[PDB]
Amino acid sequence: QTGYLTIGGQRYQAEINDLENLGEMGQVWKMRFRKTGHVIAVKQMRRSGNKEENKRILMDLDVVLKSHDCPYIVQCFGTFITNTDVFIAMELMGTCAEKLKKRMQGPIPERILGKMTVAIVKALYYLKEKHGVIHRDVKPSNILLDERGQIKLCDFGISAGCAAYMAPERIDPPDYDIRADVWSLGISLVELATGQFPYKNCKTDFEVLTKVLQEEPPLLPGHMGFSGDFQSFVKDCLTKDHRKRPKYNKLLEHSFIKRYETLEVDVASWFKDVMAKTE
Ligand SMILES: *CCC(=O)Nc1cc(C(=O)NCc2cn([C@@H]3CCCC[C@H]3OC)nn2)cc(-c2[nH]nc3ccccc23)c1
Repeated sequence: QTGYLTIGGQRYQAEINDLENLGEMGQVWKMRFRKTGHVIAVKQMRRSGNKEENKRILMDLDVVLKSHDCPYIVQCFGTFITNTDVFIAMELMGTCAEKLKKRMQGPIPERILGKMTVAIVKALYYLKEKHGVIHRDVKPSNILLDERGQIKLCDFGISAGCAAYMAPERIDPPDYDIRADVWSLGISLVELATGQFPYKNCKTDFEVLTKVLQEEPPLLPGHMGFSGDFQSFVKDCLTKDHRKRPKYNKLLEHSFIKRYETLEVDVASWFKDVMAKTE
């Protein structure tokens, strides 16, 4: 089913000419539907593009299309197949978690990372159970937010990943990366909660790999007033031995995860305030 946009619950029989280009962002464009007025995200894939690049653009689209019942993954409205290109209509979000770290110029409050952690873990657990896919590249770049308070995962073309957020067993595998995304989430949490990257002063990709193995996991400092439930979640995610790393089924029952499921925090109001101070 191509040539149909499904924003909300309305199916629109439209073409690529019914979308106005509003400029490059993030080849993903910010485009505007002229028939209705919606502003959406359109990823353009050139047929004459790279085979390795395009093969990733169809892998994430394959699982994004089958992740329609997951509210923690960016949803694809439709697709436009012309004789030259392929246009993937993704929903429009505010920005990513990596860009939020630069706009903040400092740490992100724990209450925001709580709803973020609940959203990301459910996304990975949904991928491991419903479709049996692992992300293999979890980092702040793939954590999107919007002015409505929603937090979702973003395209996983490799479902090796980024060498900085690598898990210890994905570097020295004893012979399996079933729970290696748990470590990647932990490294991303320490980076956003402190503002600094945990493995600092590393000029080569091999240096972080040594510090991941040769040095104790980088935990959260105690003089920043972080919650006890939040510090134990980072310690469990950053367990060095892969065999003692908790599964996703045990993470959903953690005291920190269940704390921010029932608690309703205003991510929408906090997101509009930080993005207001632009450069
Ligand atoms: C980490 C890199 C990244 O996430 N880049 C990225 C940037 C944007 C972006 O800059 N969007 C700008 C934008 C924001 N708005 C809102 C909502 C519509 C009305 C105007 C604003 O509200 C006042 N409009 N444009 C966006 C994305 C992004 N968004 N959805 C994506 C899906 C898949 C990939 C990237 C997406 C990413």
